[PDB]
Amino acid sequence: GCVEVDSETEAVYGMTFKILCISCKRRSETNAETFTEWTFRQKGTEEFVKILRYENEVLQLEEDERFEGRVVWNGSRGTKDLQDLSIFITNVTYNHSGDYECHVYRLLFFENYEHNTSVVKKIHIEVVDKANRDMASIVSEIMMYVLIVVLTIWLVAEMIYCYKKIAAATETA
Amino acid sequence: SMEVTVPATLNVLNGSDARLPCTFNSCYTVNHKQFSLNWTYQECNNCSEEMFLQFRMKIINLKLERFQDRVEFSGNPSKYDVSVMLRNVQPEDEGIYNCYIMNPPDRHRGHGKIHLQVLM
Amino acid sequence: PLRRISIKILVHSLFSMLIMCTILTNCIFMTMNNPPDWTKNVEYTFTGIYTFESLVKILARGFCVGEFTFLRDPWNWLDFVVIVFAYLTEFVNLGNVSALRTFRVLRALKTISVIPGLKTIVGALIQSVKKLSDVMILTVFCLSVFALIGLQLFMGNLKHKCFRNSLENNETLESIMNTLESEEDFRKYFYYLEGSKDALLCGFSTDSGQCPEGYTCVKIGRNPDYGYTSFDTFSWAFLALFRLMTQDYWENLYQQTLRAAGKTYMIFFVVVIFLGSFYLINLILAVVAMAYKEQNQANIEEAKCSPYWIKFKKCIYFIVMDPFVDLAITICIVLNTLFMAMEHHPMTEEFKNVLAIGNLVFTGIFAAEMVLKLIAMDPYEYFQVGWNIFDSLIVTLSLVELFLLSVLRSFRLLRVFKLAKSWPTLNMLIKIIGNSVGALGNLTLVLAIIVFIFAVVGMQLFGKSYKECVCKINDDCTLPRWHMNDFFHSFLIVFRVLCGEWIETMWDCMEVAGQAMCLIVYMMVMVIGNLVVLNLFLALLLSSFSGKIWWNIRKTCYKIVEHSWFESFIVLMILLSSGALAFEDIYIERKKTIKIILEYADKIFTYIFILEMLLKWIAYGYKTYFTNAWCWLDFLIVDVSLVTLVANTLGYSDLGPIKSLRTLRALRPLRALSRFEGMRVVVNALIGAIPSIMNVLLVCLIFWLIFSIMGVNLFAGKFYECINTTDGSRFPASQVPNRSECFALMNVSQNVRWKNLKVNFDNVGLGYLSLLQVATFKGWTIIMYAAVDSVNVDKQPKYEYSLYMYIYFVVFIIFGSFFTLNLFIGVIIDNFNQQKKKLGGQDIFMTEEQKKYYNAMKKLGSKKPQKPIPRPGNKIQGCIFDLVTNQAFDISIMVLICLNMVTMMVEKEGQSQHMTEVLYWINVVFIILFTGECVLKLISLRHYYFTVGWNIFDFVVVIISIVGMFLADLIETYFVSPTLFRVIRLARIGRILRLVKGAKGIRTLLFALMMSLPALFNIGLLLFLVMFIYAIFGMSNFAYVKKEDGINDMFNFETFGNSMICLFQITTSAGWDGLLAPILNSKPPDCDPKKVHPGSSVEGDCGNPSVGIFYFVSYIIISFLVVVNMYIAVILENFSVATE
Ligand SMILES: *[C@@H]1O[C@H](CO)[C@@H](O[C@@H]2O[C@H](CO)[C@@H](O)[C@H](O)[C@H]2NC(C)=O)[C@H](O)[C@H]1NC(C)=O
Ligand SMILES: *[C@@H]1O[C@H](CO)[C@@H](O[C@@H]2O[C@H](CO)[C@@H](O)[C@H](O)[C@H]2NC(C)=O)[C@H](O)[C@H]1NC(C)=O
Ligand SMILES: NC1=N[C@H](O)[C@H]2[C@H]3O[C@]4(O)O[C@@H]([C@@H](O)[C@@]2(N1)[C@@H]4O)[C@]3(O)CO
Ligand SMILES: *[C@@H]1O[C@H](CO)[C@@H](O)[C@H](O)[C@H]1NC(C)=O
Ligand SMILES: *[C@@H]1O[C@H](CO)[C@@H](O)[C@H](O)[C@H]1NC(C)=O
Ligand SMILES: *[C@@H]1O[C@H](CO)[C@@H](O)[C@H](O)[C@H]1NC(C)=O
Ligand SMILES: *[C@@H]1O[C@H](CO)[C@@H](O)[C@H](O)[C@H]1NC(C)=O
Ligand SMILES: *[C@@H]1O[C@H](CO)[C@@H](O)[C@H](O)[C@H]1NC(C)=O
Ligand SMILES: *[C@@H]1O[C@H](CO)[C@@H](O)[C@H](O)[C@H]1NC(C)=O
Ligand SMILES: *[C@@H]1O[C@H](CO)[C@@H](O)[C@H](O)[C@H]1NC(C)=O
Repeated sequence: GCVEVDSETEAVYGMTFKILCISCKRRSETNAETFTEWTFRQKGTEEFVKILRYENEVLQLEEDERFEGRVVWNGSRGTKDLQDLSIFITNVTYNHSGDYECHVYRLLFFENYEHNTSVVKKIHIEVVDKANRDMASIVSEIMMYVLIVVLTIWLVAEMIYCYKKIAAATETA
Repeated sequence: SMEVTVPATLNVLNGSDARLPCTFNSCYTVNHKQFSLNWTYQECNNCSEEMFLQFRMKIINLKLERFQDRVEFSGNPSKYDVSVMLRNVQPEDEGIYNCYIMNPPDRHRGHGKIHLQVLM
Repeated sequence: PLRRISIKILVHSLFSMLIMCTILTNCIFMTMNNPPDWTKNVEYTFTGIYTFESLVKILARGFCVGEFTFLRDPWNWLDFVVIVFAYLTEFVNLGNVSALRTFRVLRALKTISVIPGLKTIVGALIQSVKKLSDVMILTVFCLSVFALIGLQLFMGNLKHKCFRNSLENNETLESIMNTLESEEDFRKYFYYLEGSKDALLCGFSTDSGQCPEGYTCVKIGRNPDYGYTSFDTFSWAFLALFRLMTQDYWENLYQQTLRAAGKTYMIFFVVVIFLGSFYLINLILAVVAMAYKEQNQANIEEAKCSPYWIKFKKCIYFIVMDPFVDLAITICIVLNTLFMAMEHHPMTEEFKNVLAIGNLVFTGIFAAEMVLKLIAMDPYEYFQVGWNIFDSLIVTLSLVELFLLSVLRSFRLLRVFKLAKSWPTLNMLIKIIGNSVGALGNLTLVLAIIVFIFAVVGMQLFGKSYKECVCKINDDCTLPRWHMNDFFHSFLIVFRVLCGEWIETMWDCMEVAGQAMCLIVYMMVMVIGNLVVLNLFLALLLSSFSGKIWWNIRKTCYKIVEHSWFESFIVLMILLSSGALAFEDIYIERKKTIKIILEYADKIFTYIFILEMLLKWIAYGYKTYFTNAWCWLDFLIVDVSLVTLVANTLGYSDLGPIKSLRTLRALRPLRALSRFEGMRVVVNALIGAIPSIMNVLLVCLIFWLIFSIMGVNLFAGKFYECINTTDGSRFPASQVPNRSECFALMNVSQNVRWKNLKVNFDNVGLGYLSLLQVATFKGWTIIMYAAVDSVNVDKQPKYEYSLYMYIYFVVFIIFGSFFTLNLFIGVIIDNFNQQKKKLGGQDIFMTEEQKKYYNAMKKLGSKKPQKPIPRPGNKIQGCIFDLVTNQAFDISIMVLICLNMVTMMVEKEGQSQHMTEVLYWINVVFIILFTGECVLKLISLRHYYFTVGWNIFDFVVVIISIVGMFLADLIETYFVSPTLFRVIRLARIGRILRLVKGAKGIRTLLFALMMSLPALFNIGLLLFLVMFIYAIFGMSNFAYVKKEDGINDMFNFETFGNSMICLFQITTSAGWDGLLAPILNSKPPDCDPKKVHPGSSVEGDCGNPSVGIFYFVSYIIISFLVVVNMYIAVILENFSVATE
């Protein structure tokens, strides 16, 4: 079912990027209605400006030019109880850099209880000219070869010590 | 018939307090909206019944003129108890006292009958 | 003179028969349940005959001498009482009329005396109980200790319920509680999980939980199950544990405690089920079986024109060609059966017609043959043969419906039996069945008599209550499916209890009939009823049973593989390689970093294994390498991994089956089997027995096939019903009687669905599946409700229209489960016996090193006397010492411990502060007295005291008790951990364990378990690995399935911790049907084929019906095979210890 996964923090310039905000209900069985707001403040700036609101089935995106015309919704479709809210940007640009705050509003229907809740997820993204391999990924690759070389080296060294001893035994009898 | 335990005859001295004790027993657990208890008095066997106390959500004491303010509820119905108390009994209190208990979901209605006699 | 006549009357052939005939007739009457008024006179007649029989016995025997001859025999006392109650009943009687009838029930008992040999059989069963006494104390002690541990650890836990956070009117939790008692009322306030009886259980810890947002967790109110399921009091805890020991609905208790307590407590259940249930039950079987052998064997040892018509006769008898014709017929019959096997809920007319024609040819072939046999052998000669008598009825029945009831046909399936003579096993199944009504007929008859008495007794006692209360166990105020109102129904409940299903029914008997009565009756049926069943099973089973530089290089590699570091290094890789498997789950996406290292890590592993394999080839060569079973296993695994790597590495590839090949990766833990000596040994034992196991499976399939075929004819296509989708409630049938009618409703109504069961009798394969659930007793009841309810193929099911169909299930259980299991158990244990004989009479479950250790433990058995010790020179030593060696001192201490144990029992949830302080102080005195005893033994004994093993345990317990005490105190002043505090107080249960030293009987039983620990460990290791491979297969395959029944948050396949929890439950085979239910549904509207699954790439939650069925079924069978091993290992050790 639903799992919460943090969004990627590095985006390549001039390429599409997907921002992930996933919020999971404590109990899957319960049914509630959700809506979301995403507000972004450009890097080196203070405060926040709401960029988009998604309620019901239609998505409403703020009119400002920085985010105008290059955003798409990757959230849950037709559920009306979204769970997963994600925003996809086409033609990523330098202007799209900074702190992104996404707030979720959920109406939970219980037997005689109606509950309204708010959860906030914050994602910070910095654009970059060329994508770079993560430290864990690069280090792991380098680390893997060293291990392979040592074992191979260990086996060869092992055979060499073993071979001389075996050969010597043959000579005596 | 419903299991209702009362003394068939209750003999009480004039001026003493008379507890009219009846036991009602049925399966399930009593419900306040559900449990209803009614008490009636008759001066004689064939005489018209006069309701003097009811349980409907709570105790309702009808304050019949014939009893003044001498009737009191004296039982915890949740215990299957629906007894009443007649304080400072007078000779005119002699007669027949009926307890009727209808308890949902039990369809059956219990009935206890006490013949109260007043000594001298 | 009169005495002679009476005496003459007393011993007569007819009189015993006359007394007996009347008694059997009376039994039919008891079954009335509201007999007509006219029957009363009949009642009078029965009373008179009893008195008349009694008078002759009393008149002749007594000689007016005080009836010395008459009352001397024990059996007559029962007889004397029955007549009297009737006289007494007429005479002023006690108030309880319902109670009054039960006494008359004993008349039925009188039957034991009247039948020949029943008196002998019952006495033997009772003789059996005397042996069982010691195990009983241990069960009580064992159940008692666990009850104490359970109570301390889980008291008040079942109380948790989600409670709403915001309340109108300033109400408080306490204020709300007194005000509401209504069921609807309880619901608004607390969560309540969608139509369930009680509020959802919540938890404080991160592992357990959880309550929906807007609801908070607080503990208040009654425990679930009417308050019956709780750990609050010692008595209640004892009932909960007893249920766990017999494993009745244990799956539910485990699920409930785990949810409230948190998953970490799963450990408590593993130890209790593993030691408390598997072990305790086994002990009972060994003792009953062991006891039966002595008595059975001990008793056995003491004993030791006209001529022309005849001309035709030469031809036929010459034409029978017994070499070809009889042999030809069996082959022909098997073929007909296969023809019968072809059926479905929906069949086109053309297919149906072929069945009609195929049946006729078969009808024609057998019929020609039947006439032929009699002419050749004539009627007297022909009819005499037993099989022939059997066949003519078969021919006769076929002919009768040749052109003329549905029920009549269903019998055609039986013919298939003739195959038994040729087959060796078929012979075994038939032989076992014969004993039940043959030599063991008297014993089997007792079981029938006992079941009858209980059904009637239950009916008399609780029959009236069920009808009046109803509402105390239903909403429609109508009778539940299982009830005690009628004899057939009362009988069904008793039958269910014979299978281990008592708790579900018992809660209900209690709601209507009260706790004291319901508990006593059910407990007796279970103990007494089961003992008879156990005796029959065991009795039946036992009786039935009896340059050339290349050469140097090749030598060197051999050196490397043989070397210990390498063997050791390889094993580490296997454990490490297997472990990486656990990390992949639905949550792998979070923690992206671990995912990257794991992906890279596998490549290093693939290279190491491929490298290792090459060394194997050079060292062993191809011929040696491929003639080994293990190597082939190793080679196959590296290859699958290798193909994925090249395909992944080669690139391009990654479509369809290539992905499927990857799932086989779960198979990796398998290499590990060769490496561990303990694990490998268990496998040797299994391979040895697969051929033997194989013959039986075929017999069962043949036996089951008849039942499955029979089942298909009766219920195929009749399980469909129109149900309201919102609450899944079948419509009345007053409206929507047939499928055609149901569809019209859908057109004008949104949520009505016409739907099948999912496990049913639509086809022979499905019938095979439905039958398996019924045999196991898991998930069976859902099916039976369907079978009885059913009316016709396209018609809506009426409620209990069939009613008697239950007979079909009852017969299958007796034959399908009781007999085959008897056969399954008999062959497997025997095969194990042969294996032991072959390997020089040594146990087959232990590694050589384990064997040396096992012998050392054997030494502990010896009682050679240890040195007495010397009374010190000093008087104080003499005085202090003189008291300790006294017999009274041990008894006084022993009594003291029992007194201590009773104190622990008094603790209960909600005890007042005053009670808590006294218990604390009372314990301190014991803490002081016990510490005091230890010091005293030490002053007198000195170094000698440390010599005894028991003294050391006693000394250690005191240190733990005092230390546990300080720690509890220390925690209070500086910390506030409730969970931590409960665990610390657990230290005291240690003193209770000292009770064991005093009882020699229990000590021997406990010691035996210790002996089998080495064998049990190996099986446990093997079992763990199999569970592990399955968990991995499950995580990839079943995560994402829709959550329905048995699958919900927790107890789901989403992660490795979760998968392990489920697999453990299913090991006992419990609730296996429940897990399988979500996997089965495929396609709308059962499930949505493409689902978003936020946070992940995969689409759909549809179970694979084919893959799912193989997985659950295979696991059930495999676990069962290993468990047979636990039963075998325990029995062997038990015989040896008792034997000494
Ligand atoms: C199927 O069952 C549902 C669930 O009870 C029925 O729905 C109820 O219908 C009545 C009257 O239409 C409403 O007053 C209730 O509120 C409904 N329950 C809820 C909670 O929705 C429904 O009537 C049934 N379907 C049909 C066709 O009878
Ligand atoms: C299936 O059930 C329907 C419903 O009763 C039967 O069809 C008719 O039902 C209507 C009510 O709409 C009655 O007026 C008719 O009398 C019913 N049929 C007849 C011939 O009386 C139908 O017969 C049932 N059997 C089927 C359709 O196989
Ligand atoms: N001792 C039991 N083991 C089964 O796992 C249980 C499941 O199956 C069954 O048929 O009905 C329910 C319960 O009563 C069972 N009882 C019955 O067997 C069940 O929870 C869902 O069906
Ligand atoms: C993401 O947005 C694109 C619009 O370009 C849409 O086609 C796609 O379906 C979205 N992703 C998901 C998972 O819905
Ligand atoms: C990205 O945006 C630029 C405008 O700066 C536009 O010219 C270009 O076409 C966009 N990229 C694609 C692939 O359309
Ligand atoms: C990009 O950002 C700069 C400053 O943040 C702004 O002046 C410019 O107008 C933006 N580009 C577009 C196309 O609006
Ligand atoms: C709760 O629902 C109301 C609708 O009455 C809405 O106005 C409000 O914004 C919701 N709360 C939150 C935190 O979104
Ligand atoms: C008063 O007693 C009568 C008995 O005649 C009973 O039917 C009625 O329900 C009682 N009244 C109430 C309010 O219960
Ligand atoms: C809620 O508070 C008011 C004060 O205005 C008080 O009068 C009332 O009794 C409170 N409600 C309850 C249920 O006590
Ligand atoms: C529903 O009724 C309509 C009549 O307008 C009919 O044409 C249609 O076939 C019906 N639906 C089904 C599934 O039979």
